[PDB]
Amino acid sequence: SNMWVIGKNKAQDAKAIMVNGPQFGWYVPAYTYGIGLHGAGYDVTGNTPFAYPGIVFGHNGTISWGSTAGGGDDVDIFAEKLSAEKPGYYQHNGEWVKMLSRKETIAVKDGQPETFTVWRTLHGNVIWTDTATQTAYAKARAWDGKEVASLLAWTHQMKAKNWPEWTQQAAKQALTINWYYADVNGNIGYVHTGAYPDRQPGHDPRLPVPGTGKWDWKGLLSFDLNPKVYNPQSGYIANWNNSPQKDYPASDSFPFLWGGADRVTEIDTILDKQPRFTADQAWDVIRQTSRRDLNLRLFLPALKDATANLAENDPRRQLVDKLASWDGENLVNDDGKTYQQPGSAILDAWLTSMLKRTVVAAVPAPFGKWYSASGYETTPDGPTGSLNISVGAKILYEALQGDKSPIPQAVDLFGGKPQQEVILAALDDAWQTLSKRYGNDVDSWKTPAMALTWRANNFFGVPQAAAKEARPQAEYQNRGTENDMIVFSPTSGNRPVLAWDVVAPGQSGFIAPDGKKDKHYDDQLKMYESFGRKSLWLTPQDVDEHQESQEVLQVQLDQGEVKIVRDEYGMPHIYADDTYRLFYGYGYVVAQDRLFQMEMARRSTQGTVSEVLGKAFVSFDKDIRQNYWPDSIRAQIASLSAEDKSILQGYADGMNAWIDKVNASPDKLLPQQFSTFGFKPKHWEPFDVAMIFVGTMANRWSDSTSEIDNLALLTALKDKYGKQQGMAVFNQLKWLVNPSAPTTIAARESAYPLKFDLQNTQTA
Ligand SMILES: [Ca+2]
Repeated sequence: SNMWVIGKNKAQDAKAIMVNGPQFGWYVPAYTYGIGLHGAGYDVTGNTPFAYPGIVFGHNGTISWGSTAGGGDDVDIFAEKLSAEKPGYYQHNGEWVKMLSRKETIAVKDGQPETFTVWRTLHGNVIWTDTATQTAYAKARAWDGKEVASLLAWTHQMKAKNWPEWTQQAAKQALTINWYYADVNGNIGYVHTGAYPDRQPGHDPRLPVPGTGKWDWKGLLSFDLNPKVYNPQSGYIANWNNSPQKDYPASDSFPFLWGGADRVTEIDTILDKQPRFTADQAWDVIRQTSRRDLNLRLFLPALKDATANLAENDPRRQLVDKLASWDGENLVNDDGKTYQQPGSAILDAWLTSMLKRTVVAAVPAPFGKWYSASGYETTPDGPTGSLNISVGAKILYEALQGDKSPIPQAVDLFGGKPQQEVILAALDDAWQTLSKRYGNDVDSWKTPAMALTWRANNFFGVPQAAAKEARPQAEYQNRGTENDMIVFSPTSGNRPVLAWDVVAPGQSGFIAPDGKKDKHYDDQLKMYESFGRKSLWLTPQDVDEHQESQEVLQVQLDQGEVKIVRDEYGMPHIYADDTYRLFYGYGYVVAQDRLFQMEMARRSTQGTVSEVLGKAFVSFDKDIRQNYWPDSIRAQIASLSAEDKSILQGYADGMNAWIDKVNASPDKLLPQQFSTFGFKPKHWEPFDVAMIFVGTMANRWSDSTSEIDNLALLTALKDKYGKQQGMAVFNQLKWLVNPSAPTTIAARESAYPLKFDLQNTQTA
């Protein structure tokens, strides 16, 4: 997910420009949903994942906002001490506390039900039980009990009109998410939002902690500690899942690192090269970064050095010369199947061999395979997500920097041999594999282009469309699933704010019972591929001028009225006078456009897919039910103010108003996929609505930990290198902080004050 916010001092013909490209993968129907809300204090336009009541990507005429995943460490694992004689009890503060438990049965269409029990302790749900050590590992999220509040903070921030008002909602968003701000006066800002634990001294957040009491969190850190910047000296805020600020620690996941090698530098390079950007140039950064090879910039200096004494007759030299004449941009040939230059295939083969010889060799099996990927891994279907610098490559980059790197190399990744020797040896392996395939002349190689697929299964692996709806795209583009731009105070024109977005394949996922696709089923698919965009309307004049349909709806609760106006791309605009009615119109239009997708997202987020699709989804259903506690979500809803509750209730009731019309005349209104898969849509509740957010936002982007795997790795590293050196190798592969990491907030602005204790920890 990427973002670039350009302020007053860096914007040309405008006061501020915001460009967001969140990366969620490619699906049909679209991952995000375009929506306009007007009334009850709301006047907002934009698009949002899974049609959440809160619009994640948008603006309100005064401020614009967006987000990328935060990548912080908000999840810790508590190793609970089990009892030999007491089943279902654990030790906390000298006593034997009983575990909460709940029994679940997964109903299976044409199959056998599957029963199991989910366990929960004061730390969280139990994710794993090791009988040998009598340990139950419990997952503690700093945001547990704040799921519904995080959804409502995203909804209320839509009404903010300045920095203090917006940061007040940013403080109530408990998930690890980067939030961005821009306004009509040219002010830009950034907050790395979330609830983060206040840990005991010597708590290494990369490894599990005993859950007996001595290591329980002292509570949560204050919002004052969260990295934030307002109008940075640089005049821009750029992010591509990189570090928010100097000394700020990343998530404990072993593949996730923030080091000297970071893809955000690709955006920083473009933004620093010129002093001012127009709206069209800011948007063009998408085209540029989408085609950028991320490894050329990192390894070309070492490759030129290793082949400096070679003449042009040497094949290893011919490979580096081909890389040295390349601009790093990948373009597809007229055939639609191959790249114009072979550089990425050369870097892929070289990196794969380099990693086998360096990082993979140093790490004992079966942990070596964790650092073997080159970052180019793809199938004929194309990459399912973004392309990044791999974890192995990030560690290899530190070793290549050597002296320049702040990471102590506790083990020489080059195993005694000089690095030039290893670099030429990997180049020879790359030459051998690539010449066997394309012949001995590098100038004639037509290497395969990465393709893209708009998947008919959601990110969970569950159908959200018939398989036949999957669409191919010849060019893979390392860009957002959607891209949106907001331009504040443009010098040209009679509008104080301009916005655009692209929601492909289209605004609608509706396919009629006879197979007829809606007019807005795929009318944005070609616009996406060609880096085009469509206008986002906010004012009633713009909405009414570009309208295509207009209808009134009578809310079933109070016979009140809601006006729905759809634009030329099918994007609905809701007009209502109270909170309940507003969200009722929203849920109603979601049910008209994305019923089959939302119903499948509902079953995916609650683990009820097998009920309608069969035994294939049983392990998926079980794992979803094991990863949440329904009573906590229901308690969070039950304790909402009447205003916050009307948002969820209105939305659910609005969906039910359309579902009833659908079930009254299925032969004309039932989405075709309900007939293809053999079931009917049913009513939604505020629970269902909250669980779409929890299951697809909190669980997908804010629930990442690999502490148990980290412990297994550290245990093997101590076995190989000894207790002392093994821990120092762990600090070289999975460092807590790396000061050379490119950061969204400049070091000049501020740094993370919280320093961590290395000596004496839970691993002593
Ligand atoms: Ca952690």
